[PDB]
Amino acid sequence: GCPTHCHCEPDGRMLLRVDCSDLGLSELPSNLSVFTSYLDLSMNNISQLLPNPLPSLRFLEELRLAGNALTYIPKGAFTGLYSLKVLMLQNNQLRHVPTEALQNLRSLQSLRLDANHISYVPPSCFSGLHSLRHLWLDDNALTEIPVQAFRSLSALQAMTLALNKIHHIPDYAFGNLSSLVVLHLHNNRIHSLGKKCFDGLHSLETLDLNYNNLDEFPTAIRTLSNLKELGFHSNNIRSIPEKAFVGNPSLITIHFYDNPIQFVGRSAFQHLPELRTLTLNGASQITEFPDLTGTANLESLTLTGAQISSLPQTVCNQLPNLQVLDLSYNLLEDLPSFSVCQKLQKIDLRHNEIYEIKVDTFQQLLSLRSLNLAWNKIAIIHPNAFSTLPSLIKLDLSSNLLSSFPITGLHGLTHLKLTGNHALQSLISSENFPELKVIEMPYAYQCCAFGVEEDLKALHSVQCSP
Amino acid sequence: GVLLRGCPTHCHCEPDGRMLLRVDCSDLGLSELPSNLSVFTSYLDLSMNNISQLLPNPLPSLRFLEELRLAGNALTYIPKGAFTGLYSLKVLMLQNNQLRHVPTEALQNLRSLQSLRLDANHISYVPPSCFSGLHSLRHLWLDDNALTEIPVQAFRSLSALQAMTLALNKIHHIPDYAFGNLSSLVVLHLHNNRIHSLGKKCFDGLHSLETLDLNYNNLDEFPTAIRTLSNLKELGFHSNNIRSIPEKAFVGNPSLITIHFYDNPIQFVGRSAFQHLPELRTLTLNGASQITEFPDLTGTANLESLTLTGAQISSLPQTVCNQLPNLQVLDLSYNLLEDLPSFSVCQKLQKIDLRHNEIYEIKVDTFQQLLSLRSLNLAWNKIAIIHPNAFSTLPSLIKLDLSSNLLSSFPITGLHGLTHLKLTGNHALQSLISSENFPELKVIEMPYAYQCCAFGVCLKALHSVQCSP
Amino acid sequence: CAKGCELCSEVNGCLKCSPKLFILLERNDIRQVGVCLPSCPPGYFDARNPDMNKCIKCKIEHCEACFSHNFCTKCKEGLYLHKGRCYPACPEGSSAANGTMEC
Amino acid sequence: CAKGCELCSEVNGCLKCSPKLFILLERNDIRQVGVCLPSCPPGYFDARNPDMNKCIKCKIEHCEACFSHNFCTKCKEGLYLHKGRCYPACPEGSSAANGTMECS
Ligand SMILES: *[C@@H]1O[C@H](CO)[C@@H](O[C@@H]2O[C@H](CO)[C@@H](O)[C@H](O)[C@H]2NC(C)=O)[C@H](O)[C@H]1NC(C)=O
Ligand SMILES: *[C@@H]1O[C@H](CO)[C@@H](O[C@@H]2O[C@H](CO)[C@@H](O)[C@H](O)[C@H]2NC(C)=O)[C@H](O)[C@H]1NC(C)=O
Ligand SMILES: *[C@@H]1O[C@H](CO)[C@@H](O[C@@H]2O[C@H](CO)[C@@H](O)[C@H](O)[C@H]2NC(C)=O)[C@H](O)[C@H]1NC(C)=O
Ligand SMILES: *[C@@H]1O[C@H](CO)[C@@H](O)[C@H](O)[C@H]1NC(C)=O
Ligand SMILES: *[C@@H]1O[C@H](CO)[C@@H](O)[C@H](O)[C@H]1NC(C)=O
Repeated sequence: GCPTHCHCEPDGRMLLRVDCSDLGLSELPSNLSVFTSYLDLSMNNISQLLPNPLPSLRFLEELRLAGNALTYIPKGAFTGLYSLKVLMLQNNQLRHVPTEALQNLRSLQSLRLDANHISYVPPSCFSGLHSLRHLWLDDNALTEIPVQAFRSLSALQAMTLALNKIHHIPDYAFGNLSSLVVLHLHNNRIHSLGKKCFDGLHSLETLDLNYNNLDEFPTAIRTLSNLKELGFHSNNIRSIPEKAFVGNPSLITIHFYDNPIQFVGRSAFQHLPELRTLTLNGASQITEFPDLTGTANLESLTLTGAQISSLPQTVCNQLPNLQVLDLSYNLLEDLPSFSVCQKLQKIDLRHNEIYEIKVDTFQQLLSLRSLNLAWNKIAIIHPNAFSTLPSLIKLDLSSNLLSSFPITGLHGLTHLKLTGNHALQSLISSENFPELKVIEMPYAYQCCAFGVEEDLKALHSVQCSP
Repeated sequence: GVLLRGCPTHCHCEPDGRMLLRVDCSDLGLSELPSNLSVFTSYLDLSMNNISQLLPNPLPSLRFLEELRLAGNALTYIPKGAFTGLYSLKVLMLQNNQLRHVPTEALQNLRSLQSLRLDANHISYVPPSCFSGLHSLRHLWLDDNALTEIPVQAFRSLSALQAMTLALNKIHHIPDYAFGNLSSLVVLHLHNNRIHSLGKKCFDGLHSLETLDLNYNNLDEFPTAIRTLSNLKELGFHSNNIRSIPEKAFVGNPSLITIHFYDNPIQFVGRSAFQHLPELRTLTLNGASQITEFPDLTGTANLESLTLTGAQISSLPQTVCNQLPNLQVLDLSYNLLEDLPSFSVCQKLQKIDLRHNEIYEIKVDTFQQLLSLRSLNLAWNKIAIIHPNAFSTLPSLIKLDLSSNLLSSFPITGLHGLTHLKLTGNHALQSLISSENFPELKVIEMPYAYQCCAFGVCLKALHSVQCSP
Repeated sequence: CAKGCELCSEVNGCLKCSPKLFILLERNDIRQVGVCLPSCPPGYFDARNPDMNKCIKCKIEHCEACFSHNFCTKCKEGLYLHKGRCYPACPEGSSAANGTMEC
Repeated sequence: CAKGCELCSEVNGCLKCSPKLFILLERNDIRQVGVCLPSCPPGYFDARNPDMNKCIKCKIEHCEACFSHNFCTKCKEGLYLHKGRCYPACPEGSSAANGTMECS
């Protein structure tokens, strides 16, 4: 009972799954047997659907209509299909949602209308879709949000309105969609939003506002008390306000890069015990270290391009579980102990104004891997400063006006960088330093201390550079 | 053995320019010299021989002696006529002893002496003209001693001198005309002292001076006394405490070749400061926070390397490279550059570093005709658009760093054969790329791993290729 | 060239797909081959960007089809599907399983 | 350890010399060995710093002994010595060669 040139196979017994994709059809066949629970019509150059279509397939659970050139759909085209759980209509040429054709399909769960040329969503053309939980309106020509059409979708759980031309979100725009968990609005043109434009969705866990034209921080975020994952990167925001993310504990990932940020309130990242990573580059106006009360589960902290002059002496009380710390490009002179910040593996304090490295300044960091103190003004390093660092393998002390050098500890790293220390004239031996494979020395004669047409063989052992 | 001196016991000896005999009586743990030292001695090395007195019975009468060594011998003073008999002495060595002052007379009148070593002692006082009658002295070593002032008067009797070092001492001041008579002087070393102050005319004497070492000292301001040294070739005042280089600082010193002022807490440099030095090779300037405009380099076109970082330069003149041909390295990292000039005139450029700036666009002519260019770094910038033919005429290009930027695309025209490519930080850069277009690539860093993958990474004599998400 | 593919190379398969197709990269060990589908096969989710449309592997625990990262769409039969994420129990808020497992 | 050497290692020879000795680095092909002399052998000049006293090879063409880099002190016999650097000609400023070749 399966059409010609199509491939077909049984379902959960009896019912028959049909694949009539890219055969370059003109119209469907009526040769379609009933008992069809799956119909794939795709890329088959279909214009009309049709003068003589076929509902009467009360077993159809999933129909695909991708790649077929349509513009509109007959109001009773899907009437006979009561068991339709998933409909696919992407990559066509609809200039508006079918004015009726789609209302009342109580079994429909997943509806795809992406990659069309739609610019208008008729008020409640989705009426009576009480089982719809997935809506795709990607790559379309929308200009505003279908607030009214959405009002009839309290069933929705996942929606995308990405790659459109939406430029504003009015208050309660998604107001009745309280079952919604995932909202994607990326790659639009949103320049303005209301104080209460996300007030509806109580269940929302992730929110994508990326690649848009926002000029200010979305304060409408505050009502999203169960938000877990937030993105508004690649916008035009200029600052993050004090207590910005107070309304959203249990947040896990926040994403605001490619944003011309200048200042961030030190309170902004308070009370997010679920946050893992924080990154902040080029924040020129930041003068002090952020308060991280109620957020101890940070694994990574990077804050660069600012004017931080000093760190609290108890900075590492809120930073256990921290694994990388990057405070490059700041104005630090005096450093704290960092010992309490165990589980630390990478430290980057380059381009700062540190002048001294004491005994306790990096002691008891058994997991430390990479330490960079390059481009600083470090004149004195206590000889036993690196004594208790078993895991240390990479060390950058370039450009630092050093005159001597500690051999206690670090007795087997692998990357060593000392160029720029002119007073560093001292000599060193290869023993002390097994596992060294990359070195850079202020003077060549020091490099020499490490050894530095037919066949030939490279036998690469070790490097050095004057 | 047709002719064999005539040399003391346990010492080694060998002939000179015929007959005259060179003697090595160094480290024998001697106590005093022996007699029977034959004449015809043109070289006598007594060194590390733990001698106290020189002597109850010394030995002049060695009128053929060309060079005496007395290093490592524990001395305190020298008899006034110890060197009288030595008429042909051209070099005397007295370093590594314990003189607490220069022999008040013992060195006076030695008309043949050319080289005098008095370093590594504990001398702190130079008797007024203990150098009297030394019209052939051209090399003086007073290193590693305890001087506190310049022996002005004693130096006044040294118009013959050509090279002098007063390094590793405690001199903290140089008064005007301190070296006033040393007009034959070519090389002056004053490094590792404590010079905190010097006069406007402390170097007015030496007309012939070619190099000047003021390193590792305590200068708080720029030595303007330099102004009269019109024959200066090489200047060092690094590791001091200078905070700025004034406008027209090195005006008085054309034919300067190398200048050294690193490890100096510099803040500002006058834009004229480096004018009219056609012979300069390298210029380097880091952490000059207060510099807002590009230095003027009129009459200085022979720069081979130029680096100026850590400043507030907002923009470059459209004509920067008219003063900068022959440039090979350009490092203008850590500034506020947004708009870039053409660089075309800056040929022979081999490496360029413009990272951490605020550049937003790389136009067509921004790197045209740079045939010697190898490495180009534009990392940590805000480059969104790159003109498709921007890299079209760069035959030697092999390293390119575009990390941390605002790219979405990339020019494949030109550059179809580098070896280092760095694109991480470009988030919109989601496009795929092929192995073809890019042979010779061995090091890559990609915004997304699946792109790295297109180059295999999750004879063969070159090695294996790299990539990183 | 190939089917729905506007740029190919035998070394890498398809590199650029048709204006509105998804690129699928298949890891056949040490190699990666790209194809051009209109939907992504079970295990992957459809992702549309202005520059590139990729099928993306759905690293969600015990799941079959999914809407995106961190949101599953038809969890494994034998486990409960509650609002995107799938777990064995599930609310107890206003749900619990009935006939089919759709909390 | 060794002679006049306050820190040694068989692999590299001496690493730090006595308070007032010079370290001479000998390039015995792909390897480097340091010794401690009180004067640097012909071809090298004595260099004094607070941290380290180095013997420095005198990279001046056609020269024998030298005061430092860029200033020669006893030029190659057969060549003339005018103000540090050596020439075939030489000033003609107020010099020229006389009896011995030391461009007055
Ligand atoms: C591609 O789609 C077009 C519709 O635009 C099809 O055109 C019809 O073709 C039939 C013959 O198969 C004609 O009788 C109709 O008059 C055509 N209608 C229109 C509106 O053009 C076309 O057949 C399809 N071609 C392929 C190769 O699939
Ligand atoms: C928006 O959500 C739905 C409409 O989709 C409304 O829920 C109805 O609530 C009544 C009782 O309160 C139930 O009997 C209906 O079955 C529900 N309908 C659906 C489709 O779930 C809800 O009232 C609306 N909320 C507001 C504020 O208008
Ligand atoms: C140093 O003493 C030696 C003594 O040996 C003198 O050398 C010769 O000594 C032999 C006997 O050993 C005599 O036959 C020779 O006549 C000596 N030669 C001369 C030239 O006198 C040597 O002269 C003494 N030199 C000095 C400077 O006192
Ligand atoms: C000089 O050296 C000898 C051994 O060479 C030693 O016995 C003597 O004590 C030293 N002189 C002094 C002042 O100790
Ligand atoms: C330098 O000192 C000598 C003393 O020997 C004197 O004759 C000469 O005139 C002095 N030169 C100058 C320029 O004063």
